[PDB]
Amino acid sequence: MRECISIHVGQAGVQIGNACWELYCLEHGIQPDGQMPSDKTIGGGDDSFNTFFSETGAGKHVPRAVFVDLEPTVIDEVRTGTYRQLFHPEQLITGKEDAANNYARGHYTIGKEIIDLVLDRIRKLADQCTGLQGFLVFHSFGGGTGSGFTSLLMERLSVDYGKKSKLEFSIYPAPQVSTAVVEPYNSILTTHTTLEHSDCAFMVDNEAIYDICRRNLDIERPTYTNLNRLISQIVSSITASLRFDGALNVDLTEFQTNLVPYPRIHFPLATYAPVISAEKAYHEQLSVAEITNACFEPANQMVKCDPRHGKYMACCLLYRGDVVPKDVNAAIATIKTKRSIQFVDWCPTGFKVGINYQPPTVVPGGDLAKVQRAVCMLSNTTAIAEAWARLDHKFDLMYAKRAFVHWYVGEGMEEGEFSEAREDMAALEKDYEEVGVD
Amino acid sequence: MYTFVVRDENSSVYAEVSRLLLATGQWKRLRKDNPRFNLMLGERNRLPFGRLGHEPGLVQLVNYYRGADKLCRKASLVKLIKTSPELSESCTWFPESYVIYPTNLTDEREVFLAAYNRRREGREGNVWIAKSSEGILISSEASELLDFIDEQGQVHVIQKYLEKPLLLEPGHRKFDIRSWVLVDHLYNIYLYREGVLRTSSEPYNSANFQDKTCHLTNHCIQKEYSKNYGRYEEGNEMFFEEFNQYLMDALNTTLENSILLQIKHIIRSCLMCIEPAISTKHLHYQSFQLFGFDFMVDEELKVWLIEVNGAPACAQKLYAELCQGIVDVAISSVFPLASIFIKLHHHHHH
Amino acid sequence: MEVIELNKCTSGQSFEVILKPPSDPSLEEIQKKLEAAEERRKYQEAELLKHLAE
Amino acid sequence: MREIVHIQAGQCGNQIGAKFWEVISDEHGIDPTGSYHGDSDLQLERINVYYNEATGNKYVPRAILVDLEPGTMDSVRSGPFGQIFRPDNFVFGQSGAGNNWAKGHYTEGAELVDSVLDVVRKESESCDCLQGFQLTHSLGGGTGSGMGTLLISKIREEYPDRIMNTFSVMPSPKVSDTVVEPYNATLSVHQLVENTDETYCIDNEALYDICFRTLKLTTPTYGDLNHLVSATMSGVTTCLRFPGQLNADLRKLAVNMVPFPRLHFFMPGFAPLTSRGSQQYRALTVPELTQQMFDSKNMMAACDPRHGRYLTVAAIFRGRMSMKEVDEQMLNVQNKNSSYFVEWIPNNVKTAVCDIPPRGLKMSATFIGNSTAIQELFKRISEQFTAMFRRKAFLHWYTGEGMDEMEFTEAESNMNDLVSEYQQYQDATA
Ligand SMILES: CCC1=C[C@@H]2CN(C1)Cc1c([nH]c3ccccc13)[C@@](C(=O)OC)(c1cc3c(cc1OC)N(C)[C@@H]1[C@@](O)(C(=O)OC)[C@H](OC(C)=O)[C@]4(CC)C=CCN5CC[C@]31[C@@H]54)C2
Ligand SMILES: Nc1nc2c(ncn2[C@@H]2O[C@H](COP(=O)(O)OP(=O)(O)OP(=O)(O)O)[C@@H](O)[C@H]2O)c(=O)[nH]1
Ligand SMILES: Nc1nc2c(ncn2[C@@H]2O[C@H](COP(=O)(O)OP(=O)(O)O)[C@@H](O)[C@H]2O)c(=O)[nH]1
Ligand SMILES: [Ca+2]
Ligand SMILES: [Ca+2]
Ligand SMILES: [Ca+2]
Ligand SMILES: [Cl-]
Ligand SMILES: [Mg+2]
Ligand SMILES: [Mg+2]
Ligand SMILES: [Mg+2]
Repeated sequence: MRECISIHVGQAGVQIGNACWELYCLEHGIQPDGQMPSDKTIGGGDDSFNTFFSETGAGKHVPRAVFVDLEPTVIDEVRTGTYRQLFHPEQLITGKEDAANNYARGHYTIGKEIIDLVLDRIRKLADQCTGLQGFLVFHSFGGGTGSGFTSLLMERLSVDYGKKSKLEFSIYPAPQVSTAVVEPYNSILTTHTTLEHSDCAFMVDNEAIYDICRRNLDIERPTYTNLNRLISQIVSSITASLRFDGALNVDLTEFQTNLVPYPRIHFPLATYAPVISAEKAYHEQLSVAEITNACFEPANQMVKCDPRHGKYMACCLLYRGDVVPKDVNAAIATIKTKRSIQFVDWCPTGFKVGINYQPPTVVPGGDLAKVQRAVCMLSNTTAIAEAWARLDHKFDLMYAKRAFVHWYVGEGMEEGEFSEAREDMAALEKDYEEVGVD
Repeated sequence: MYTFVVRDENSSVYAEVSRLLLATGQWKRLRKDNPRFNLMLGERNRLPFGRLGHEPGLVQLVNYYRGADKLCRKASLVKLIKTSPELSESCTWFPESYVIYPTNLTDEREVFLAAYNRRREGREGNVWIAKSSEGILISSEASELLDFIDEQGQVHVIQKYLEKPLLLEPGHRKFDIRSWVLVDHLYNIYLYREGVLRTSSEPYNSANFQDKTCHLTNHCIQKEYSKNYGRYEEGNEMFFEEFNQYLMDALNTTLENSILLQIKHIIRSCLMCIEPAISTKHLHYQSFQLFGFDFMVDEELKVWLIEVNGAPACAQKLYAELCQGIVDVAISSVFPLASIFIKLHHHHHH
Repeated sequence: MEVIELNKCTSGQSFEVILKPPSDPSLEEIQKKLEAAEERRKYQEAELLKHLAE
Repeated sequence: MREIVHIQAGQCGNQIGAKFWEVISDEHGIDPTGSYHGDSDLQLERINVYYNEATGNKYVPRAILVDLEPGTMDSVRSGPFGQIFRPDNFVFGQSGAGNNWAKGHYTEGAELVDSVLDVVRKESESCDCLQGFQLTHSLGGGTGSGMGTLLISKIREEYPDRIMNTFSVMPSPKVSDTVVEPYNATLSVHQLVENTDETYCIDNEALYDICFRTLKLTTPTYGDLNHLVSATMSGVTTCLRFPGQLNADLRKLAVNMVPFPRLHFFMPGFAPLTSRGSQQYRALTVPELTQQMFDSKNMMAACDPRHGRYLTVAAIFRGRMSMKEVDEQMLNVQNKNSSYFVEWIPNNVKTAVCDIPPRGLKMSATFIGNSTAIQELFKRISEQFTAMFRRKAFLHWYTGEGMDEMEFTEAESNMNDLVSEYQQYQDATA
């Protein structure tokens, strides 16, 4: 067994973190007060779930989690919420004033006054680890903390834990719920400074989640609560293999091995099916073939883009529920004769499949219906670069006029960081196009 | 009020579509980089497909199909026909073609000659033509056009030149047929009931093959190095009414029976082949596209597809009717306001 | 379509299906960048406080 | 970032400042005594932004009352909520400023400004996390105008890292007849463009037009005008006083609203426009709010929005309504008038909804626009300024307090430069 530490940075990272850890507890039968009746090695153990939870002599199961926000109000409701006895006070780190949606404020100005405190409390978790694999980092692209503090932490974690893997879960900005006009600025700034320090990042475009909640949960105006519970399901499918017995993606290095042949091209696209409304009265359960086919519908992706017009570099199918291999390979045979699935030449056209018999756990009183089988597909397709082109176009529009730039210069940042960051992104768009287009 | 942007000011057809939409009193043109548009009439190169369908509150439509270039560039078409099972190499309506790369830079060059000398083994008609994606050359020896391709720096296609074409009299002269097909967002396939015959003004000559005007039916080369341009038909354009009557008077058949059946068959075959790769049925944006199919009729009234063009122009006395059908069928179907087409569909059972 | 490296357990199964074979800066430089921007802040502030003193 | 310190200066600054405190006291359930007696607990959630908690659950507005003459704040004492203010926060002189910016900035106000900064310090020191300041003043008199901008300059020296926000009343000849008000306003704008982060332009011209033409008040009073100002001040500070996501502190508002440091003069709007007596019997629908808040007739600055382009927009809906409909209608405005929102700032409109409505309304909407059309306002002041200055008329009132001509031509140049920079971005494209 080898431990993973989760780091949740900013409002988006923290609230999504609340959503995941709630889901983890329900999936492992861990109670709000940290007691896990089914765990019979009391006060210790090295089961697969100890990857994410440590134990106390009193029988408490404690997340291997650090929550970090430069302002206190979000993590305060963690300090007072349903899972208050789950987390140690030293896991929940708050400042006084936030980054004001400014990358430079959260990177240079406020980050400096809290970076060493966070590293010390991360060390304290690392000291509890017999064999740490690395980190899962949850953050928004768009906020000042989520973008700017995260990239400072990702630089120092490479320094202090040089051989540990680091995975991101990243919230890509969408105007239907975004909170600031400069979110494209912050996104590119944090992507440029984090690119070399992240082994494998799963991007979630808030636009895609927002329209899934609308179309498939019948939610008129999706809240963060709505969005975060769906994201938690997808995050849980992706981390299930670290927390449960299996043989696919059993450690953080296998994510990179299985999904990232090229190091800079480390953004797998995630697709999830099925998403069914809980108040949908009558519902016909979808088959293995039906949910696998839905993996190739853009309306189910975490990022709207068209993988027909790119190339694949790897594909992983993560099933939960009543699935057996025979039905998977029949579904796959049918799907390839009907759909455009083109791998890059220097890769085998193939799928890595993982099945977990326990179907998805839904939060009681949530919007998601219980289903008998579900799948999360992790595919490294060049089509996801469409999201980079969208972000970069918005950036070019604003930066050409130097709009809002003074807010960043005001915090110590140089104007040149804007254009270094932007030409890193231009290189990244050209890398994707070489790999995925002839 | 619907909104639209224009990004292809060299397009005759969509110049006229733009003009028609304004005259409805229900469409406002924005300036080409305003993102808050309902409709994009886009550029030909690097249309930013990745940016459509991410504007909340706007249904968005664009006049091109992403991926449709695999039908509309000559090397792509060959590879499409040769590799797709529903079109196949077992395909009776596409001339024997081979994609050939300059020596300078897969390629079929030595698989080209195996059939070439197969034609030489029985000394069959072994004349071919090579073209690019003016700019062409017909020969009877591989060497001349083979090197011709290396003498240029980009991939070419070599395809069986149709030695025995159908020639209209008076004139003993070649011609080709252009068909205008509109594919809407639902992937309905609309054949414009008006086609045109781009004709040669010079008698076809079997004996010598670099007489470019008697062999190359293209409108540009005709009103240049030909000096009978316009004698027989106005603008070297025969239209379907006329050509039908020639078919009844001279051949005792009709345009519909001898030619259009095969044309409709080829249009649907090509477009249904690529449909799963370019359909926008469940996409965040929608596409339509006007296509120009080009055919040649041989002497036994067999139709051959010579190529597909993704940004076609129209014939001048036809512009008004076609682009109005575009607005009716492709645009106002998505954006209702306050046939000239034949729908191409066929559901045989087996 | 070959099925490879199949592993079973009580929690589930995993395997691979193939349809087609193949055809960092120091603690020092970092701190040097946080201080450089910090002094750029204090300079910009000093200029304001100078201007206001005028 | 939590506490805001509020300063009101001069006659207008104290009058509208007093009504603001009345209005938002009601919204939060504080009564003249300073006691909470409210039904919801959203009311107390961020009450510490504007109030200090004191003795036995008493709330004291973190408010400082400044004037160079006393009748101002003898009148605030006499007011409905007059006894809610901290009595040591009443700072006042004896001589008045005689509608003379120079007397406010250089002579009479200099005598009094240090003791104002002492109350500011005592209030700033007691703040968990000061976010910055808001000042209410007119720009046409002497105290709020000249001593107000003197204050802003001295606060910035002492708190250079905090946000400075003003509610600044623009003079209009439709309301006042003092000749020198364009001098005072022009000198005032000069200061504001250098030392504030965000200024709400509250035009007396637009207030007059609203009251006279739209509400049919044929003898408008300052009470009619200030009724529109407290509705606006309430609306624009909603996001600071209640829980929410958008523009929830002064700095995040500034980052969202100000693309270039000098262009920080906002055009406020409000719907529905209502008279003081008037007690309307029908709530507006969401589409109605939406079209009214963007209508030129609902702007608190006498500027034609169709004559410029919107750089940034914040919109605040209050009451119980469909967030889906609000979204749909807000999207409609942009997509139906896309030309008026610059294309080189994508998604420059942000929308907040709060469920607690204002007193007397079920549904209301507050607009905050950063439009290049605000240049019309500065152009109007600038024309009245140069008509007198080219003959140096009435300058002796100012040189007699020590001012030089050059100081006037510098203020005039900085203001004409600002108008010029607005024109620049009005003509910029992608
Ligand atoms: C918000 C507080 C305020 C508003 C405004 C002025 N004061 C303070 C009270 C007030 C009003 N009256 C008065 C007569 C004597 C003493 C006091 C008052 C007034 C009023 O309630 O009136 C019935 C009013 C006044 C005016 C005014 C409109 C107006 O309310 C419709 N204008 C645009 C004035 C004129 O300059 C002008 O141009 O009108 C064409 C005006 O000259 C003429 C020919 O009327 C006149 C009329 C005295 C003359 C020159 C300069 N001042 C300023 C604007 C203007 C006025 C209301
Ligand atoms: N999916 C999802 N997105 C969120 C959530 N919270 C914020 N966001 C998105 O993240 C961006 C805003 O960043 P935040 O996470 O709120 O910012 P922050 O890290 O607290 O940084 P500052 O507040 O500027 O210091 C916007 O695009 C939001 O839509 C959330 O709970 N779920
Ligand atoms: N909207 C509004 N404007 C006012 C009020 N009182 C005065 N004014 C305006 O403010 C200017 C006079 O400045 P004033 O505040 O009286 O002078 P000060 O005491 O020296 O600051 C003129 O333009 C008046 O029309 C008020 O209560 N409301
Ligand atoms: Ca145990
Ligand atoms: Ca590394
Ligand atoms: Ca004195
Ligand atoms: Cl290490
Ligand atoms: Mg925050
Ligand atoms: Mg007065
Ligand atoms: Mg003193």
